[PDB]
Amino acid sequence: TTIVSVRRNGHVVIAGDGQATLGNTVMKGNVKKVRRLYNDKVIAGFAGGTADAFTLFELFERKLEMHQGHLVKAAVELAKDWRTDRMLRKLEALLAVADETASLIITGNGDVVQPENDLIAIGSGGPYAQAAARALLENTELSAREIAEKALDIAGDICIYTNHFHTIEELSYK
Amino acid sequence: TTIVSVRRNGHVVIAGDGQATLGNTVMKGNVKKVRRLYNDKVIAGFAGGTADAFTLFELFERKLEMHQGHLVKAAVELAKDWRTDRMLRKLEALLAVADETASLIITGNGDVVQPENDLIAIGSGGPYAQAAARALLENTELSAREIAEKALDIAGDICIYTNHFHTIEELSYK
Amino acid sequence: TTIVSVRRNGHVVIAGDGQATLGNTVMKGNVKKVRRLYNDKVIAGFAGGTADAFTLFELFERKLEMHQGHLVKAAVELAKDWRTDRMLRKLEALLAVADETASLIITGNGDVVQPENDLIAIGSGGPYAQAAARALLENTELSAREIAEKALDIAGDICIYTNHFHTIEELSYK
Amino acid sequence: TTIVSVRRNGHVVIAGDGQATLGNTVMKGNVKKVRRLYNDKVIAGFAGGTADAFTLFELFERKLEMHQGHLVKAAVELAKDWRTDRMLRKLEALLAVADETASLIITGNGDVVQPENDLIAIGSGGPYAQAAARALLENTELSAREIAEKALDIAGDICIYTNHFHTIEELSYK
Amino acid sequence: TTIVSVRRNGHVVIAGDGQATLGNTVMKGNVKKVRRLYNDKVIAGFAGGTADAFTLFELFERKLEMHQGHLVKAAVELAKDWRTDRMLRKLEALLAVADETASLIITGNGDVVQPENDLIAIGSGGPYAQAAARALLENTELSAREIAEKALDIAGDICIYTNHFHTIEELSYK
Amino acid sequence: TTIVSVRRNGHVVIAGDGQATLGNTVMKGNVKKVRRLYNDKVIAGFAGGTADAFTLFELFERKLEMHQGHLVKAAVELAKDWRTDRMLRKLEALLAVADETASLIITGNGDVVQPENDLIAIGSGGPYAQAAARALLENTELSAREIAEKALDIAGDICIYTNHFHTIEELSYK
Amino acid sequence: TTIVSVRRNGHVVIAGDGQATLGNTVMKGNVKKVRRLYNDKVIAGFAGGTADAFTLFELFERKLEMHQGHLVKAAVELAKDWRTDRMLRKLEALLAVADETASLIITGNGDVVQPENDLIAIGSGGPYAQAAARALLENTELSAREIAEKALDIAGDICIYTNHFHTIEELSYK
Amino acid sequence: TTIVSVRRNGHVVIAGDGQATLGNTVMKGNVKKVRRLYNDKVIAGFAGGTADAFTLFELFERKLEMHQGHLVKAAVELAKDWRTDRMLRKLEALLAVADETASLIITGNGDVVQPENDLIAIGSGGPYAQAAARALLENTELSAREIAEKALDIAGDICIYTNHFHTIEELSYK
Amino acid sequence: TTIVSVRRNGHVVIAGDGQATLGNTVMKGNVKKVRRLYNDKVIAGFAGGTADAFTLFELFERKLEMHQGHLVKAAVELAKDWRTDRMLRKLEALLAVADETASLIITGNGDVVQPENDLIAIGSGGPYAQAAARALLENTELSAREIAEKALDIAGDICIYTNHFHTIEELSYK
Amino acid sequence: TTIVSVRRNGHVVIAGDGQATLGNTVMKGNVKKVRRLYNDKVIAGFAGGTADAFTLFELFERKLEMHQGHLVKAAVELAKDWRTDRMLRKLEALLAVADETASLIITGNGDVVQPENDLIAIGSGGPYAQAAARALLENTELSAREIAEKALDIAGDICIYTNHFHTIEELSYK
Amino acid sequence: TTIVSVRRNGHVVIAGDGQATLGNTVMKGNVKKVRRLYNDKVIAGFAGGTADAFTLFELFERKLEMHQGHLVKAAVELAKDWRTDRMLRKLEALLAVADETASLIITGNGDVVQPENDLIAIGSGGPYAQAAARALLENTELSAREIAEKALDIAGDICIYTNHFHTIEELSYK
Repeated sequence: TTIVSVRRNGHVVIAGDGQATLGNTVMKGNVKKVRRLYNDKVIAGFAGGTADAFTLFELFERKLEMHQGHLVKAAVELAKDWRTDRMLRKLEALLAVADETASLIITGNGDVVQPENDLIAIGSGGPYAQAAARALLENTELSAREIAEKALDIAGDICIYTNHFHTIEELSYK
Repeated sequence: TTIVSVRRNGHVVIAGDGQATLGNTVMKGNVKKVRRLYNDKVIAGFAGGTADAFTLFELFERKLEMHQGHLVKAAVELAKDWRTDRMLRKLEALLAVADETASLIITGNGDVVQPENDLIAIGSGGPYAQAAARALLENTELSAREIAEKALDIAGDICIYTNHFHTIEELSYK
Repeated sequence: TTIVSVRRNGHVVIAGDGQATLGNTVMKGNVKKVRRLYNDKVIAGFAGGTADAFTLFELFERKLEMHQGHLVKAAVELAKDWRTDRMLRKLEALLAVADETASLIITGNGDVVQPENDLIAIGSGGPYAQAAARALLENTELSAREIAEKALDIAGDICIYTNHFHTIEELSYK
Repeated sequence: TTIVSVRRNGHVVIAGDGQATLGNTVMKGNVKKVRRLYNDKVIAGFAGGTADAFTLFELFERKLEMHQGHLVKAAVELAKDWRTDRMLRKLEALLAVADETASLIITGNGDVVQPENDLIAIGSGGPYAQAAARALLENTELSAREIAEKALDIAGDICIYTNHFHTIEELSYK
Repeated sequence: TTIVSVRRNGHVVIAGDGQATLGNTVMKGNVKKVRRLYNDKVIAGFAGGTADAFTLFELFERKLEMHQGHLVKAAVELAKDWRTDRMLRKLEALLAVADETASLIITGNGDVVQPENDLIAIGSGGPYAQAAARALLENTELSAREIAEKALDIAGDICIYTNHFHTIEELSYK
Repeated sequence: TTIVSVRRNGHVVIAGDGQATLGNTVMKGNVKKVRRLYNDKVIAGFAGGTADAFTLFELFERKLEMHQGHLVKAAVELAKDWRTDRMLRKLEALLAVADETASLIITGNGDVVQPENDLIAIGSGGPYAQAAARALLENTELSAREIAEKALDIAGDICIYTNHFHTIEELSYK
Repeated sequence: TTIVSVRRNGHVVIAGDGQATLGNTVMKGNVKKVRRLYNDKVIAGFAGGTADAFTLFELFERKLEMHQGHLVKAAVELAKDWRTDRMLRKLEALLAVADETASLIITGNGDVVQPENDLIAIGSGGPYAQAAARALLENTELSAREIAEKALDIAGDICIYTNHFHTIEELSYK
Repeated sequence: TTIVSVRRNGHVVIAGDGQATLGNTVMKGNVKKVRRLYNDKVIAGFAGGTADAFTLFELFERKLEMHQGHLVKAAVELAKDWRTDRMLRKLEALLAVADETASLIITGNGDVVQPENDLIAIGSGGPYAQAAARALLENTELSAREIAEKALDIAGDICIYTNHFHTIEELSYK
Repeated sequence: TTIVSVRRNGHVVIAGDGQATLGNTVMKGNVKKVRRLYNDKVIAGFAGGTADAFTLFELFERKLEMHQGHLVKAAVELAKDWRTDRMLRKLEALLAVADETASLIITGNGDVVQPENDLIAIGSGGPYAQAAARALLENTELSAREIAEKALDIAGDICIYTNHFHTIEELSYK
Repeated sequence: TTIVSVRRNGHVVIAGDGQATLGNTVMKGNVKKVRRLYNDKVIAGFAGGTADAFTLFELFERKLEMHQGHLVKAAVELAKDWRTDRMLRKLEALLAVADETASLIITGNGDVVQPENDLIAIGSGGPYAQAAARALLENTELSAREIAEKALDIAGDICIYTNHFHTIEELSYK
Repeated sequence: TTIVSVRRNGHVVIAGDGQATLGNTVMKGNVKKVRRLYNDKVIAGFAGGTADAFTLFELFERKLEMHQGHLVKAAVELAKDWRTDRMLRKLEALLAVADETASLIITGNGDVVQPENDLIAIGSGGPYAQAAARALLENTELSAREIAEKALDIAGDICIYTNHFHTIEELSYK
């Protein structure tokens, strides 16, 4: 799978592919890996259980309501329980989340990571996306969305675990 | 073992083989891997331990009266307990479950997948069935049962762990 | 990779995909895996080194020159050296070969194999192709070419090591 | 795969199944695992690679004329070359060979075994066949062929690597 | 070890050998592996701890008293706790149990399995017994007891972990 | 290590890094991984042992005069000797070689690959370079050298086994 | 370590060696592996950790006053706690225990074994002692102590983990 | 298997069992493991291939023809080639040989070994036989033959790879 | 990662790199691995998970107000909870902590080490930093910061898991 | 072991320790690892067999006799045979060699390597020496000899496989 | 096994034990591990296979006349042939050889070590002997033989693979 988040000219996005793999074969080819949150104010993507999602994203939503839209904090409070709560622990995944404020990754380890330029690329195709994204972001005037897209394709082209079904979620602000 | 589920015009099925393997020998040939649940309004097939399935399915019923029979919603709860709970957490199984609204997989990884056309193929012979089920569903006017059956047999021919004993539960909602 | 060969109504074919994989990434996406031999009378497909090919196919040609078009024999004489000659031994591959006479697989083990219905499906995507080919061949009037094609796609859809680039070599005779 | 050889009243047989397994999938179902050698005066069955068996049986014939058809004496030599020689030493196979004088196994370890009553059962399903073959040969007046066949099927039901396709070469010397 | 249960002409039995092995040597050669239960109305055999037995068989006895001789049910209720009760869980074994009603196996997994013809053959020698039992049961008029016996010998003859000390428990009803 | 080759407008390059890793430590940082061969008409880069590459490139030159500088044809032969020959067969290396006619990989598996646009990226950082190289070559008017260099650096940032020391051999045929 | 127990005419013994091994070196040579329990009416030997044995034996006593000294019955309870209980479950040891009614092994697998003639031989040198103990007990009028001792020494000669330091506890009930 | 050789009162013997094992099942139960050589003057036993035997024993005979009955030397000269001659090397076995002069073991390693008291016990059952042989030899007036026998039985009782079929070769001289 | 701590004349520092590695790729380059604790009177660096460190450091503060800021004494308590407590026990990290009284390591093994001269070097690049830090501290009048920095860079050059991004916290007590 | 070579102010050196290790213990503590060659003009150090040395150093000498003092070339010509000659191949070691011209490493791989600043540090203690050598070389006016020495000590202090016995070979020229 | 060599006042020895271990059992106790070579002017001991040692010592003698009995020079050659030659290269052994000029180890790695005071201790019990041998040679006026013997016994007490059977060859040159 491949999750790519970019941010340029008052525009932030998260894009993902839809391949779920089991062994050496494709189980499903259109898995929605990028949803929306906090009253369609906060976008996100992720790699993992379709249920682990529906549990981590709900909690995260409430964590914001307990920290007035302050993405970071709620994000900080999220990864917190995620490594503390006996049950919540078994949950495995990689949340990529971004609002107008900023964007970041969250690992079961409880880490809240802010990548070099809000550039995010998690998943087995992550680095190929990163490379292509970085390339575009430094040598062209393309848009945050055009980046993730093109970068995602590049990935799905290299990654045997990434396909060409996309699910993009933008966000404008300036 | 191979569990196959096809769905065509108010007709959804679930077919399974009946082999139980121990090491390299066949322990049982007529294992019933498909059954009805929730006042017959729900069909289900399972890969793995019988008693484990009995456990998981029973609880599934429980969750259905809890959510007025809403498959998914009632099913996601099960995708929960299964990984969160101490005991269930131990159970090893793959669930295929369908009703008139949709078909879907349920795994102990808190994952609830609903493949491309409600087409489901799980178990070691899973892909082979999917392969055949796909070809048929797209080049013939054959029905769900006809496909499920024909597909299951193809699986049984390829898969060393799937035999030709069948059990099919159908659901007509037309 | 996935090589599929079919034979129906005085028509035989060999179709292959074009993905070459290294680890978890695609090295090349358009590898020609199906050629032609013996003055464009004999068709073949293969899984392996581009050189192993241009060596095992050249030889095979000469073996036919030593056995008047008689496929099988040159094929037998081929797998013969392929398991004896000190050097030729290190060569690794899976040749699928078919003439108007018949079709068959050759392994470095020296085996000459004629599958059930001149139906061939080698490579990691082999069985998924077989499953879909078999389905079609038994439930529809489609053509040998149409089979291999459709079958190949089905494969590339399931197999993480098989793509959708094709290379088909037909043959007519009646 | 299972190779079985029963011997009763001037009637000696060798029955094998026809499954060839690759990983967990059936590659071929009609593999011929039994054949005649030395002007039909000798019958044989084999576990393993066909081309390897062909090679070994060829040499075995060689040794027979080389010893006036004396099974054992000609068979021990083969046990010799097999372990010693560079190439042959590589061949992976198990041999079951019979004539009117006796039945016997031949392995790459330069071992030439002749079981309790010329009762031979080699291959993954070997024992199960032996079990049934024993029971029959000691509680029924059934014939060699009848036992071999019945035993082989029992094997095919137990052994996940043995199917129900048969090839039986018989020999009458009565 | 080898446990064999058969059922013919209003007669059901369970027979076992007495070898306990530790590594590559015999610890004991006369282990009683087939006892009686529920006021000598229910017979059984088993593979495992001499204590695990004395705990599982006692419980099972009470489970019958809580389900009026209804073998199956008590059996169902048994395998239940066996995979639920924290303590009872560590118990490893394979109970074979049979009454006039029917016969079945119980695994730590909680499964209650009824084999094809009440034919039961658990333990490392299981399949060899099965093969010989099946053979006899289909080609001779021998008795349920004569079967298990002969079948058990066949096993102990093939199985390096099975000897020739028997412990048979019959049961008549018609 | 990363070797990258881009090709644009009569300009073809090959850029490599210069890190040599031993275990988890950097042994050398200025390894020259690219060089010229065949009267400067041919440029090459290599992953692996320097002495091995020197040996292989030497022979490659040999094959070139032996085939009037026809890359491929002279390159396939090398693919030959490499897998066959006793000594060469031992050499561990990956070759990237280009001239004005085409770019192509050369592996010890007697494989001669020529990627989608003569775009080559081998070595542990290979894909990442490919990713960025792809993105650039499709969204900017940058040159081969500009891409190769920029791609190589991206690789050097991602790949823990690739540094930022470069060596670039260019070729202009325009 | 080797614990041996022979029993002849109102004379039952238990002899053990005294080596404690760590890796390939001898840590202690005079380990006391045999001792008296329950007002001297009971002798015992143990393979494994001293403190673990002290723990297990103490509890064993406890169980004896609980069941009026009935060895077996009181011993089976111990075969219980040992595998059911959290703490004990961790203890690693093999118990040899005898009184005037019988001798018997006790393992953490809820197993209580009473070998052929009350002859017990446990520990890495166990078999060798059994072998010798058997020969002597069946071809000489020697006594328990004489056998146990002579057997233990034979063990000490064969077994690299058994030395010649002894500790014997005898019980005369004649 | 188990080979036991003893020597007492101008009598030397070699006794062996007849079990050949493959995995966890018995292939044959009456293998002759003790022969006779040098015009029935020299006795021997062995563990290994029936061919390795009929090659290492034939040679040994000729080595004696080259060293006037002098056992030891031919034995030395034997183990000599057995570790040098390119071919003879692959041979695997354990020859036990004894004449009126002395007795000794020979290993493919080329070693010639004379055990403590001409007492030999090779094979997986070796030590158990040694333990019992030693016991008898030191505490009873039994005969060399009686020893090997009784010892062999003791072995077959402990060793899962040793049965109770014997083959003894005595020798008288005084 | 490399954490280095040098201490010279009322000047104690702690420098860390900023690379976070996943597999063989760099996930983040500016990780802050050093920070202040306990009203800035205490500096600290950490190898491992950020959130884990946040957890451990916070508790460390807790322990300081508990022991009036006595580093060691307050630190030993932490060396406790860390291995005794259920949750903390799971945290994976290496702590480097200094104040004006002393520097010291803290590991989850209930270990509190204070190296030779308060010189600390932990993390995969640890030794290399120690090596350089040692040389400098003993052949130059350079300061703590100067050494820490220069040492860290040397580490960053040798260690494949350490980059050149720094974060230094100094403490002047002179 | 640890070999360190440095070059400063018309002075070059090679210094080594003297520990030879086998498992976890020291075999010898004063191994001479630095010699002299080519009529005491060329210095060298090495890691490996005392014989491999007295063979690779003798040869190297002759290679210089075949290339008028020209270090590099004889060095190239050396690593040449060292990777070709059937025998010489099995030789294992790491020669460090340096003349007034230059210094460099030679590996059985046939590589000739000239490190950054004629700075060499091979052996398990290699990097620690490099780190300390580099530090000194860049922050002090110390001499080549003084460097190698101090560096070597630093190594032996960190490296469990390096001691404090030295063997230095200097060289003056200007 | 332990081989020890002490040297004092024109008296040099070599003492070995006599245990041969197979798995965890003692195969022989009186193995002669020390002997004389070269007209008794040379004494040697060896760890490993007797036949291998015999072979190596034979060649060693060969080299001695070939070098006028110069230990080292004749010994290095042996270190040569040993690693280079096809057959010898297979031999698994460790050599301890002494004469009046010096003592020294000889390994298959073409290594010829001569410990600190001609003190040699090889074999699994090697170090322990070295330890005691060192202590004695530095706090007592005891002789070579006295130390060797006393050291060997200490080894025999510690090392599970060393017994107390000795063989000592001494040499007086005073």
